[PDB]
Amino acid sequence: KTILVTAFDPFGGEAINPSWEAIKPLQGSQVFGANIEICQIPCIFDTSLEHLYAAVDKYQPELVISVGQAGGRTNITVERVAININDARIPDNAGNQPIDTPVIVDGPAAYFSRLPIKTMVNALNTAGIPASVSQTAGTFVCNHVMYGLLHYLAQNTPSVRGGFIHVPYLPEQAVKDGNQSSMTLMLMTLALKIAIETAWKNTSD
Amino acid sequence: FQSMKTILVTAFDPFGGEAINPSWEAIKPLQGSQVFGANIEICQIPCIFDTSLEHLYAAVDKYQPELVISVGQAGGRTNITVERVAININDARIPDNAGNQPIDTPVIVDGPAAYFSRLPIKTMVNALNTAGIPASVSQTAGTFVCNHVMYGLLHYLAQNTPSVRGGFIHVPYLPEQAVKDGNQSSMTLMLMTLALKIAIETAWKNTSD
Amino acid sequence: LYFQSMKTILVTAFDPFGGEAINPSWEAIKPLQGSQVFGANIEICQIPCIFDTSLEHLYAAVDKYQPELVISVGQAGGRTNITVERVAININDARIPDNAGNQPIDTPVIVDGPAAYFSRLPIKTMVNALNTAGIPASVSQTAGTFVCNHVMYGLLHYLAQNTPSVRGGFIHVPYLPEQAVKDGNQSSMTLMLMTLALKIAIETAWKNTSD
Amino acid sequence: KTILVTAFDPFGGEAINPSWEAIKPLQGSQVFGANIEICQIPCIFDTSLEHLYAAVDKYQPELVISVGQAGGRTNITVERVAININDARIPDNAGNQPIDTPVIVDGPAAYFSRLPIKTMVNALNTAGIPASVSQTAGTFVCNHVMYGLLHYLAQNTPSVRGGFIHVPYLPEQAVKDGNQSSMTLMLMTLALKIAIETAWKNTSD
Ligand SMILES: [Cl-]
Ligand SMILES: [Cl-]
Ligand SMILES: [Cl-]
Ligand SMILES: [Cl-]
Ligand SMILES: [Cl-]
Ligand SMILES: [Cl-]
Ligand SMILES: [Cl-]
Ligand SMILES: [Cl-]
Ligand SMILES: [Cl-]
Ligand SMILES: [Cl-]
Ligand SMILES: [Cl-]
Ligand SMILES: [Cl-]
Ligand SMILES: [Cl-]
Ligand SMILES: [Cl-]
Ligand SMILES: [Cl-]
Repeated sequence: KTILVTAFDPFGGEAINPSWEAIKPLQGSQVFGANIEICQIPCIFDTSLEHLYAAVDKYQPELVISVGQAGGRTNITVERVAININDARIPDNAGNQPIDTPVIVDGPAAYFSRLPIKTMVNALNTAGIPASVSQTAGTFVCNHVMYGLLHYLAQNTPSVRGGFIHVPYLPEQAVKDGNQSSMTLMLMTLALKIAIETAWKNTSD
Repeated sequence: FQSMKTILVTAFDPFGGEAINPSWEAIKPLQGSQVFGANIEICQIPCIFDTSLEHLYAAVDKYQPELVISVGQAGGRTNITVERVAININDARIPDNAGNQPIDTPVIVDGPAAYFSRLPIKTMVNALNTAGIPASVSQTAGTFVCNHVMYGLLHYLAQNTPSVRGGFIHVPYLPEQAVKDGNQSSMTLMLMTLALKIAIETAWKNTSD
Repeated sequence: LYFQSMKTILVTAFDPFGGEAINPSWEAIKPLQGSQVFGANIEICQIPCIFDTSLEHLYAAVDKYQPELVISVGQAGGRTNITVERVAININDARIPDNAGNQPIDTPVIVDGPAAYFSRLPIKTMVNALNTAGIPASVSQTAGTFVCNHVMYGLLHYLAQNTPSVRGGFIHVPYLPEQAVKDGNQSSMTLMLMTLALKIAIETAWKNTSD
Repeated sequence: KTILVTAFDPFGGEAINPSWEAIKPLQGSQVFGANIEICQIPCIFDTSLEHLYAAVDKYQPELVISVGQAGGRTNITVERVAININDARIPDNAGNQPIDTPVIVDGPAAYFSRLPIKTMVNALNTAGIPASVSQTAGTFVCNHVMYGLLHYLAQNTPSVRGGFIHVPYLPEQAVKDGNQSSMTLMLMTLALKIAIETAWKNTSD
C-alpha cells in the first residue's frame, strides 16, 4: 500500500520551497504498513496536473497528500476545499498568468478535501504544533493542484482520499524582513509525518 | 596566558500563568560553555518588578562579567529581536509574579529617561540574518519586567562598571505556546538556542557597529 | 406601456450577533431604503443571524420583492477593507453559537447541494470601482463558515433553482471604530465610508452584467 | 493663549499626508480659552526642526502637539517617548538617509512626552475611537521632530508641554491592496480635536 505525497519546486522568486524540503525525509518511510512515495511537481499551471496524474497512475496510492508553501501563514494549515478557478497574482514558472479561468472546464465549482482534516489538526495541536483548518488554498498553482487532484480521484478512483496541506516559510525565507512568520524544517517534517499518519489511521473525521 | 573572561546571560521565570519561559529553556544548554576565551554563566531572574533587579545586581557582582545579555519572551513577535533602547518607565498590563502592577512609575527614580543598548545590535542582527535566522532591531522592549531589567542593567553597568556592555534580546513564542486560538507566530527552542549562540558570539567579538 | 414596474434590487443585512448590540451591515444599508438607481428601486431586509432560519427569511424576501439583483451584506470583524466574496461553500462550521444557540459542526448548508457556488456579481468590476473611488477593497475567497457564508450559499442555490437570470452575491464590511475599541489592534471603517462603499458596489453590480 | 499643532508634507512616494489634511480644519478654533495655530513642516531631517523652532518662537504656545503619518497602524496613537536617534529606512525628501546618528549631539538618550497621554487615549476610546499609547515613534523624521521638540521646550520653556500623535493611512492610501488599515479624514480630524482638547484641560494623567 502506497501513500503519495507531493510538493512543489521553488516559485515567485524564491530559492527554495519548504514543501519539497519538508517531505524529502519521508521517502520510503512506513506508515503502519503503507509506504510513502514522494513526487516533486512544477509550479506551472496545467503542467503541474499532468505530473500529478502521472504520479497517481504510476503509484496507485490509497491516499494522496499534496503539500505547498503558504508564505505569511504562521502555522500548518490543512485545506478544507478546492475551488474551480485560476486567478494568478504573479506568473507561474513558465510565465503563465491566467485570470479567472477554470481549473477544469465544466468541472464542479468545488471539491471538499477528503482527508480527516479536523482529526489531523487536532493531532498536530495536541503534539504542540500550531495548526488550523484553512477555508482557502488560494487561486494560484496550489489550489489548482488540489482541485485537479480531487477531480481526478472522483472521476477515476473515488475510494482514494486526497487533500492539501500548506506549510509556512522556512526561517531562511523570512529573513527578507517584511515581518514574516516561519517554521523550522525540522518542525515542518514532524508536522507532516503526524498529519500523514493521522490521515492514514482515520478514514473520515 | 591570559584570564578567561565571563559572559553573563540572564533569562526569566515563567509569568502570567505559563508553565515555561523559553528564554530560560533556550539558554540552559549554554551553561558551562567555554568558548572563544569566555566562560558563559547563566542566571534565572524572577519576573517581579524591583526584585528582578536585585537578583540582576547580585549576579553581575558575583560573576563580574565583561558582557551581559538579558533574554526575555515577547509572545507575538515573528523573529528574534535585539533591543535598541531601554526606557525609564514601568507600566504593567498584567501583574508580575508577586502581584505588583505598577502604572507609569520610574524604573530608577531620577535616572535618565533612557539607556541605549551597548551591544553591537546591527552586527548581531546581520549575523543572524546571514545565518538564515530572521531577526530585527526593536525600538521598544515593552514596559513590563523585560524593559525594567534592560534599563536597570544598563544603569547599573553605567554607574559601576562602564566598560561592561549590556543589552537585551527577545525571543518569540515556542510552537507549543502558539497552539492557542489566534494567529500567533513561533520559533522552535532549537532555533532560539542557535540564534542566542550567534548573537552572544557576535556581541563578544564586535566592540561596535 | 404605462406604469411599467421598476426593477428591484434586494439588499439584505443581519441582526446583531456574537454579543454585539449593533450590526453595521444593517446600519450601513438603512440609508439606501426608499432609494433608486438606473431604473431599479432598492428594497432592504434585515434577516436573523440564525442558521436555517436566516435562509427561510431570505427566501421569503426574494419571493416577495422578485428582485433582479440580490446583494447580501455581513460584518467580518478583523478585515481591513470592504470585501466582495468570490464563492460560497456548502458547509456550516460554527466557531460560536448563532443567536438561537445553534452551533453546527461541519454540516451542509443544503443536503446534496453542490460543494460551492461562485458569486454571480461582477466582483472584479465592483472591487475596482471601490478602489478607484479611494475605498480599500478586495476579492475574498472565503466568506467564512458561519451564518454569512450560509446565507450566501443558500441565496445562490435558491436563485439557481428558481430564477437563474437573477444574480446574487455577498459583501463583507469590517468593524466600525466603536467595535474596534476593545483591546487587540483591530482595523475599522466608519459607517459613513461603509454606506458610500455599498452604494458604489451596488450601482456597479446593477450596471455591469459581467466581469 | 495659543495651542500649536504641527504636521508633515507627503513623503516616500505618497501623494498626500493625512497628518496635514487632518489638522487644517482645526485652524483658528478656540479650545477652552486657547487658539489653535497650525504649521506644515518638511519631511527632511534637521530642516524639519528649524521650521519647528521658528514656529514655537513665533506663537509662543503653552501647548505643542506634533502629528505624523504611521502607515500600517490601525488606530490613533499617542507617543510615550522620543529617542535620540536617526535611522532612516528610506531617504527623506532631500535624499538624506542617516544611519544611527543622534537627533541632537550630546542631548539625552530620550525625552518622555509631556502630554497627558493616558487621559487622551481614554477620552478617544470613550468617544468610540480606537486609540492607544505607543512606545516608539520610529526612527524616521517623526521621532526626529518629537525629540527635537521636547529638547527645545526643556531647554527654553519647561512649563510648555509637547508631544506627538500618529494617524494611520487615509482610505485612499490603503487602496494599494497590501491589506493596510485606514481611518477616514473625518474621523482623524475628530480624534485630533478630542485629543487636543483633552491635552489642554488635563495637566496631569
Ligand atoms: Cl494568485
Ligand atoms: Cl471541529
Ligand atoms: Cl492565491
Ligand atoms: Cl507572517
Ligand atoms: Cl530550518
Ligand atoms: Cl510574551
Ligand atoms: Cl505591560
Ligand atoms: Cl520596534
Ligand atoms: Cl520547540
Ligand atoms: Cl526542533
Ligand atoms: Cl425578515
Ligand atoms: Cl462610525
Ligand atoms: Cl526609518
Ligand atoms: Cl521608523
Ligand atoms: Cl477619507
